[PDB]
Amino acid sequence: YVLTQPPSVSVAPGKTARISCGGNNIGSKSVHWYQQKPGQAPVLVIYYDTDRPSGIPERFSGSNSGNTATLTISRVEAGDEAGYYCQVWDSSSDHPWVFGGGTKLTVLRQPKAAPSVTLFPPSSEELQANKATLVCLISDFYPGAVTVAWKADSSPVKAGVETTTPSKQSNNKYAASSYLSLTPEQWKSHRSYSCQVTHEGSTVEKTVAPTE
Amino acid sequence: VQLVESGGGLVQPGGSLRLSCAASGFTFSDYNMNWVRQAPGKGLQWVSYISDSASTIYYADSVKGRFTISRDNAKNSLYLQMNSLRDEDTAMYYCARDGVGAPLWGQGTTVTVSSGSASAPTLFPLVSLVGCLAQDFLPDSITFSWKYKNTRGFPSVLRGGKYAATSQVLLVCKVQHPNGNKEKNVP
Repeated sequence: YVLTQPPSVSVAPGKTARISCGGNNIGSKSVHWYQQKPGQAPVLVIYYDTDRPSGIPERFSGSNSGNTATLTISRVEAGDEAGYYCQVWDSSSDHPWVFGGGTKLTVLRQPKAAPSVTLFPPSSEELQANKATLVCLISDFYPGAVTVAWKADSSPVKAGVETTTPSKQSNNKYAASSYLSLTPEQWKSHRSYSCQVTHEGSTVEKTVAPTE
Repeated sequence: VQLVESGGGLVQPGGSLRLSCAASGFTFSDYNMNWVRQAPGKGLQWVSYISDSASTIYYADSVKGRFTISRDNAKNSLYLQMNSLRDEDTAMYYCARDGVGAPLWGQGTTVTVSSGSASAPTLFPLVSLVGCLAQDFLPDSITFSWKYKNTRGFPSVLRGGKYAATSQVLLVCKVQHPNGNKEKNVP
């Protein structure tokens, strides 16, 4: 049995989102609807077509008829931006449960937030291990598309740069880190290292001092 | 009324691992259990159907003839034997109450097959506003707890075959990992 979901659906805040999930006469079956925010476990928000559980806001509504079951989120909030999966229950097929490909609901038009950058030098316990790792931490920024420019004193660097892709946090704002691996010889050779987090055509300062 | 998945970790490819699911708050026997997995970032996937206190089994084709499901009605626990582990089986495995009432989902446990040897996180302090570096661990199951005597973490990155994560607090560090629980204090 085949379930089809649109891969991506995006709306404006306050507008309604309608997540379609189709199947040959899916109305004659029972459909559930799981909402999974990134990092959390899947949450049941609609079960048995139309019913919604406890603690689910009334704006989450469901419908199942003909060849398409639909999860209609009215008055969409940024807190609703998540992946949504329809699940069909049929105690007659050799695949009792059958999930859909899922739909990641993105809430456009969210307010931007300036990145909070925190540059960290290698540890005194790390230089004794012949290691040297710079850590550049970025928090509470939207959208989640930053470009970390690692520069050493006046010169720019290329090797050792390893940046993570931003992961959404509780306040729907993204966070990402960027590590610069170097040698203890180059740490006490230069006099200052800097992490230039370039976000939305707007860098942000951060500098450390190998002295202390 | 809760479900507790456990037994996941790091296994070598082609190996075997046993997953458990402790039940509580209901008559475990009268309701059908399911195993549901989910590749990282990908979609959901049903794995195995075990039926009620009886014995009726249904399998996902990916693990058909490989994984084996079982349950203990007296001890109120569900089991899922996994065989010939592959990278297609590296996922978050969930144990769910298929029944009359709203389905119960326990917090899933991660199973990760890996080509590198399992290793414990190494903690280094970070000062300038203060932080905690946890690097050279495997698999990525890091978690920070900032308990001091007198709050959210960052995602991990891959460096040289192992992962590394960090964090920081507002204005002693302790992390939990199956290979080893580490601690470090900062000034």
